[PDB]
Parts: sequence; structure tokens; C-alpha cells
Amino acid sequence: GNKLFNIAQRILDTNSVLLTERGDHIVWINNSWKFNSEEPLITKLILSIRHQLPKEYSSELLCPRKRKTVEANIRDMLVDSVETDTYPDKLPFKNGVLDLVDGMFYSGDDAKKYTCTVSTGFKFDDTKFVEDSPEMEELMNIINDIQPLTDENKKNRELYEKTLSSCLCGATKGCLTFFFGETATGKSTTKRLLKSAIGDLFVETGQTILTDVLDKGPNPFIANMHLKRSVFCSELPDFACSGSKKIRSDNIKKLTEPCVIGRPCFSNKINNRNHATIIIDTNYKPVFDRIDNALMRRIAVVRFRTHFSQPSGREAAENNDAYDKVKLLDEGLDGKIQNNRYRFAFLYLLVKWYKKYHIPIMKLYPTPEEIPDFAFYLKIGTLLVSSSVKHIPLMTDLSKKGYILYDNVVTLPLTTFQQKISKYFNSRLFGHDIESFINRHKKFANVSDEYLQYIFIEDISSP
Amino acid sequence: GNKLFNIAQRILDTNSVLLTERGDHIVWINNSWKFNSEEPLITKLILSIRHQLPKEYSSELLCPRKRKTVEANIRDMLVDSVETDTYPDKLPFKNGVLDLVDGMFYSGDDAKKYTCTVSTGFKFDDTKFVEDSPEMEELMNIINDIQPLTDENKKNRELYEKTLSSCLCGATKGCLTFFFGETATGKSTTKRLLKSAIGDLFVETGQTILTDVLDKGPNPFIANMHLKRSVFCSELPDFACSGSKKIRSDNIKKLTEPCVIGRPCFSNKINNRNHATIIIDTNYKPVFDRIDNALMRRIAVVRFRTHFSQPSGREAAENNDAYDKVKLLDEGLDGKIQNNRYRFAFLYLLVKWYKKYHIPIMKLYPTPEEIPDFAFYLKIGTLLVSSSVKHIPLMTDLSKKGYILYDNVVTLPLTTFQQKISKYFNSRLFGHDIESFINRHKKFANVSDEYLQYIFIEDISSP
DNA sequence: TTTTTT
Ligand SMILES: Nc1ncnc2c1ncn2[C@@H]1O[C@H](COP(=O)(O)OP(=O)(O)OP(=O)(O)O)[C@@H](O)[C@H]1O
Ligand SMILES: Nc1ncnc2c1ncn2[C@@H]1O[C@H](COP(=O)(O)OP(=O)(O)O)[C@@H](O)[C@H]1O
Ligand SMILES: [Mg+2]
Repeated sequence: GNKLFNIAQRILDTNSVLLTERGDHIVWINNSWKFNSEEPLITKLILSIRHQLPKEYSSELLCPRKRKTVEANIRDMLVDSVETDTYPDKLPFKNGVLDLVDGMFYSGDDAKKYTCTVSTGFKFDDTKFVEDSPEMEELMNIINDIQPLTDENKKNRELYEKTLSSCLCGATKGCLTFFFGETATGKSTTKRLLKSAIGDLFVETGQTILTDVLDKGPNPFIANMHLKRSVFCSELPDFACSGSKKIRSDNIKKLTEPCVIGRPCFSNKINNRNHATIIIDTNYKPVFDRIDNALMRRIAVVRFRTHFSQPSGREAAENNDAYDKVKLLDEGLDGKIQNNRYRFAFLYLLVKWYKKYHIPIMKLYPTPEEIPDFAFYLKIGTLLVSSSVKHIPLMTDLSKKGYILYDNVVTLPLTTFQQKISKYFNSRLFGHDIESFINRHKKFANVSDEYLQYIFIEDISSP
Repeated sequence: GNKLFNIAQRILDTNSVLLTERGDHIVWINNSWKFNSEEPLITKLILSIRHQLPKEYSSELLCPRKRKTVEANIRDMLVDSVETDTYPDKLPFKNGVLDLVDGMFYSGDDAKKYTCTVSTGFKFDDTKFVEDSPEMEELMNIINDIQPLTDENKKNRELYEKTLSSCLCGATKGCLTFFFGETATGKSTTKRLLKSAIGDLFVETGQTILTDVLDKGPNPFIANMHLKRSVFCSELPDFACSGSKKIRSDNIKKLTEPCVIGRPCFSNKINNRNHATIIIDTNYKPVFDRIDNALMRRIAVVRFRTHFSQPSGREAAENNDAYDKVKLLDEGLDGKIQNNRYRFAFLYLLVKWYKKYHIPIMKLYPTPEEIPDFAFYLKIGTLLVSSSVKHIPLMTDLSKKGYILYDNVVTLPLTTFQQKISKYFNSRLFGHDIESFINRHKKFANVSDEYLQYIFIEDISSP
């Protein structure tokens, strides 16, 4: 047969070009998988791999028309599709893949077996990926300044390290984290360090993903989150001001699912794979429209309690309760960070933290006791018990306290209930929470019959 | 071998075509990097560089089809991308790049190593970039008329020199500048001089960005801010009249970050690079919806106090208190400025000021003292200290001062608090400000117990 | 209004 078909067959035999389910062709060039929806990178591969072919086939690949013919043959012979990005414990670079389990770096065919379509965007360097380096001690000093290693801050520092370490994993995560602190506290420095550590796997979007409907019309903000591993949203408005849009809880529930529904402009694709940890940098406590048990299990908070002040205003910052330590700031730090001085030391520290927590299994846990707005419900869980058959026999005491056995179940009137809950809740500050909770569980037998099926745990105890 | 392939390889070896992360190709023609989507700049480059090749190669480049073949080979050879605009201390021109560190001018290949996409839009002239010039004395007279060299105007003068100089640097800035002055004081003269000095690096933008959300829908104003170095906001509406929109503080926070989130029309792009200094010219005191420590750290102000009046109204202007000096009004000055008469003389002054200030490090500092609104918040922080363990052991004396014990913490009743803070603030003007401060830190002990968690320094320090 | 569409 003709030599062009033989060249196409030999190229296909190396498995350097593949077709995905989304309809795009990926090519293995320069030790990386690359694709482009508007430029057919196939011809680049044809020109690049001309050296591996024998001598009599190299000369005919210098003409663009024969390259077009070979690309047409390859497109004809390529029929079926394959799946991509199935290994959550591999970190891809521009010249290889790093294994997070043991720490070796793989290049060439060894890295080809893990079909990763995303990368940091820069080459990995072994010389700078060391522990004993002049930059490392300085980075450790900076980090110990931001998060001191004290017995009081141990628990917060653990969440800090775990949340930062989770950015290397390519799996769905069921919790999003808030970075809370005052001004000049080090939150943006941490953001820029993470950006300079992970490169193109990092992205930041607007706040419209938390207050607006996601699936109405085109929405590039949701679409750009596909296959990313870290998403930052920062500088939320103060909700105390009038006209502020409160955070939608259903958006929070949707953002923790493995697939997110959204559509970019001029597109028909509506599914996006969610691999990104979500970090919200803020200065004020969040406010939600509706609070329920489903929302409280997807929220975590990390505190920042160190101030970096000019010498002129130091004496003022020492009189504030929002700070636990005041230190002079360095003016040249931001320029050093912008030049990627601490890229590989921070990456090495992130991998070292990855071994500590996520090797058995990757999991994030909520911290519902850090939000004041969640206080009302939490202690409600420790004060009331739903009515049951076991409470019927002891009615002798409950009728003494004012309970009524109505339809063979122990019951308490709303009017009888409200003062009883008023003795343990400050009616002035929790005025709205009490009327909120009473109305979603009222039970009315008749126009004049009112009752609620709950029993206090203190009354159930034997006196 | 293929002759056209050899021509393409030799062309590529000169590093005249580059591929960016944006998917665009940039070429080096006429001592400048140019790029655009629908133009065949590559073929222009092949035709232009024809003379650098041996004579057996120059003849073939006269046929358009062979040029298309060479372009195809070149496009197939370019696989990797490169960074652009990484030097903040360079001033790109149409025919070269000027280094601000030493002052001498590069051209040719020397200017190629700085991949600067933007340019001033005009041609540099060596002869006109001279100090001893008869235009220089006129420019110096105008500048000294706007900002006199008096002792009481020393510090302000320095600020006036710094901000303009910051227009040369290509880095990010974290402060906002207000050009506050009454009518006919020289603000637009400085704006026009700066525009004539820098060319297309200048941009003028309306007040929509200050008062409206930037992440909702498309926003063309953010799109063209990319890689600009000077942004002016002119004709700020008066806020005393009803219906005026208050300035958003979150917009101020978002305008000082290295990356600004915004989307141009008909596009999916969401990221931009912020390299511009923003100057707002107004005739009235600005007002902000919310005032916090974060906002008063990103604001600077410089004053204009010299008035230009026609001789008819001099009697009206010489007695006004808002002015300091009155001068003759020159009608022909407007004629000279838009003729680009002082294009290079002002540039020399800008470079001199850049050597005076920004050689060690580029930094802009805020001036929160000169704002009528911020003084209320500034003063309170210097008379109140939050209670802690240190102020506990003085338990006895503070009881005689009206302070009340609660939860083993010193507290001050609100009723005891209003008279004492009214000793420094009269309620007729700062009543709303006082109440706005109160609501933030208001804490409740009982249904009728009103108190604050602060202690006065004057009430604890011995007289 | 703007993606839409050309
Ligand atoms: N370890 C450190 N030592 C000295 N200075 C530091 C250190 N870490 C950070 N800084 C500096 O302190 C300042 C803190 O600014 P940064 O933007 O990080 O704070 P922030 O709390 O995130 O601010 P904001 O929320 O208001 O944007 C910066 O100038 C930063 O360079
Ligand atoms: N040094 C000067 N000597 C004389 N006239 C001046 C001088 N500087 C500015 N002017 C006059 O001021 C006018 C422009 O003022 P402008 O910058 O618009 O003030 P404002 O910005 O306060 O409105 C010009 O018509 C010019 O004639
Ligand atoms: Mg910050």
C-alpha cells in the first residue's frame, strides 16, 4: 500500500493521539497531554514525532499537504473514546507527573499512563525541590508568623494545614472553607503563595456564584471551574448594610456535588466536573437566608489573629481585641512572592502535609461552633426531645408540669412552651430566632387548640 | 531536504514569532511587537525579513503561495507559550524601549528582549529629551504656579510629585488618589499634560465602576483596563443632592488587587491584570456608605488651592477663604497643550521624579488624616481600650466611676456612656455616627441591661 | 440588554 497510510498506522500504534467523550482530540507532546478546540494539534504531533520513524518516512513529513493527508487518515482510523482524569493522587506538570503517595517524579511513558488533561503550567525541577534550602527557613519563619505554634492555636493550625494540603487532590470535596480575619492579617499572602505553588490549577471567580441563580442563561464563572483544584472568592460585602444580597443555601448545597450544572457562552454543554476546594476570604461573618441541618454540615472556618503594622500605628493595634500579636511588616515580601521565590519550598511543604492527613483517605469536616448564627439551633439539639411512646407511661409527672396527653402522645401547648424556652434564651437578642423556630413546628388541632410535640430533657429527669 | 522547510527553520531561529498563553501570535516588525486576530502579520514578517536570507532564498519569498507554505511550517513548529510584560521598570515606545533605572534608550534587538505588548503609540525623539530647553522654563513656570514651592505646601507638593511618577511604573498599586479642588484650579491641565506625556497608556473611565457591581453581566469598563498604567475618573457628581449614589467600599477593595474579575461582551474571559494608578477629580467631599479600617488604608488625597481668574472677577476671588493665590488666566495655554508642545519636557520631569522616589521600591502610602469623615473613626480608637486581664485588678476604683461587673469582666453601662462620649462629640452632627459605632459593638447582658465592652483611658489614667 | 446570530 501507499506509505502515507503506513505512516498513519505507525503513528496510531504508539497511542499518542486519543479521543475523549466530549469530542476533542488530545495529543501527547513534550511529555504532556495537550488539546485545543480550535487548532488541530495533530499536525504538530506529526511534525514532532518524525524522528522516531525510520529514515525513508521522515522526508515526506516536511510537506504540509502530506501532513494534512496523514491527519485525515488518523481521524478516519480513530473511532472510539476513552476517559480522562481518573487518578486523584497524581499531580501533573509540564514535563511529567508527580506521585503524591511516595514522592517520585515520573517522565515519559511512565507519565503517559495517567491521562491528565490539566497541568500546573511550569516544569518540575529536582534541584529546588529540597528541604534544606535557604528559602525554606525564611518561608517557615513567615508561616510561623502567620500561624503561631502555640497550644491555643494548635487546632486552628491543623485546619489551616489540612485545608491548604487538600488543594493537591483531584476528588470532590464536601465542605467549603471561610478565611476570617481583620485587615493586614496575611490572608492574601497565603492566597498568592498557593497561586505561585500550583500555577494553572488555581482560579478565582466572582461572588455571583453565591448569590445568583447558576443555571439561568450563560454563566462563564461556573464553566471556568471545570477540573480546577482550587477556587478562591474574596472580599464579601458587609451584610448589615441595606440592599445586600444574603448567601443562598441551595447554592452551597449545589457546589458540593460531583457535577455542577452550568453553561458558558455559545455552548450546549451543561455538565462540569467539580474537583476544586472552595475558599472564601472575608472580613465579616457570613449571613444566610435559611439555616438547616443540611447547611451546617458543609461549613468550616479558619481564624487569622496576627497583625502586620507600620511602626507609626503600632500603639493603636495593641489596643484591639481582634489581634493577638503585632509585628512589623516587610515591604519587599510581595515582590519576592511575585517572582516565585518560594514556589518549590511551599510545594514541598504541601506534599509533606499531604502525607500527614490524606494518605488513608481524603476527608474534610465541618466546624459549626464557629458561626454565631448557628448557636440557636445547636443548643436546641441539647434541650428538646421529640415525643415518643416511651414518654407516655411517666405522664404522671408531666401532667403536673403542664403537659397534655392528646391523641395518646405527650404534648405541650405553644403558649405553655414559649415562656419555658424564654427562660433559657435572651428574648431581646434572639427575638427573631424564637418566632422563627415556633412557626415551622406549630400543630393546631382546632381554632382554639394549640400544641407542640416536644419534651424538655430537664423535665424528663427524675427529681 | 525541503528548501521551504529550511527557510522556515532559519526564520524561526531569529525568535521573531512568539506564541502567548492567550492563543495569539505576536511578531516583531518595525522595532515593535504587534498582534491582531484577523491580519496576516506572519506573511508580512516573511516578506520583510527577506533581505536577511541568502540570495538563493530571497527569490522564492516573492510568491504568496510559498509564503503561505512557510507560514504553515512556522505555525506547526511553534508548540510552547511564553510570558509577556514582566518588566515593570521599562517604558515601551513605538520604536524602542526606555529603561527608567539608567535613562538611556534601547532600540533594535536590545529592545526585543523585553516582550512589551503595549506602547505609548508615538515615536521617541532623542533631541527633544533634553533638560536645557526653552520649553522647560515655561513648563516649570506652569507647574510652580499650580503647586507653589512654599514651606506649608511642602508635604503636599511631594505627594503631587509621587502620584504622577507612579504612572511610569508597570506594577500594581494599592492606593487611590483624589484630586480635590474648586473650579478653575488646574486639575484638567494636569490631566491633559499626563495624557500628552503617556499617549495610549492613559485611559479615561466614567463613574459607573465606582457605584455599580462589576461581576454582574458584561462590564466593558473593566475589559480595557488590562495592562493600562493610568486611569482617570472625571466629573464626579455631587453627593449632597438627593438620589446620588454612595461610593461602594467593596469596589475600592477590588480595584487595588493584582487581578480584577470582569467579563467583556461576547466573551468568556474573566481575568485581567491591574497595572494602573487611578486618579479621581472632584469638587466635593466624597462620602462612603461604610467606613472601616480596610477602607481608610487605601485612600490618599492631594489638594489644589491656586485659582486662575479673568481680571473681571478678581475682586470676587481675592477674598475667598477656599483659595490661597489668584493669578492671571492664560487663554493660549489650551492651544499649546493639545499641540503636544510639552510632550517630552514633562516626560523628563517624570523620569527625574521616578529616580527621586521609586528607585529602592515602588510603594504608595495613604493619607487618612485629611478626610472630614475619617476623623470621627480615627479619634475614637485613641480614647477607647478594650477590656482584658490587665485592666481587671483595678476592680475597686472603676466601680466608683460607674462601671459594672459582669462575667468577671469590667463593663460600662450605655446610660453611663452617652454623657461621657458627648463630652467629646456633640450629638447635633455626629449623632448618626455615634449610633452607627454603637450598633457594631453593642452587647446585651439582660433584657434591660445595656452595656459596652470598652473602658476609657482618661477614666483609668490618673489625672 | 444580550446572547443570539452571521
Ligand atoms: N511574615 C511576615 N512578616 C512580615 N510582613 C509580612 C509577613 N506576612 C505578610 N506580611 C506583610 O503584611 C501585609 C499583610 O497584607 P495582606 O494583604 O497579606 O493582609 P490581609 O489580611 O490578607 O489583607 P486584606 O484582607 O485587607 O486584603 C503585607 O504587606 C505582607 O507583605
Ligand atoms: N499657570 C497658569 N497660568 C495661567 N493660566 C492657567 C495656568 N494653568 C492653568 N491655567 C488656565 O486654567 C484653565 C484650565 O483650568 P482647569 O485645569 O480646567 O481647572 P479645573 O480643573 O479646576 O477646572 C486653562 O484655560 C488655562 O488658561
Ligand atoms: Mg488580604
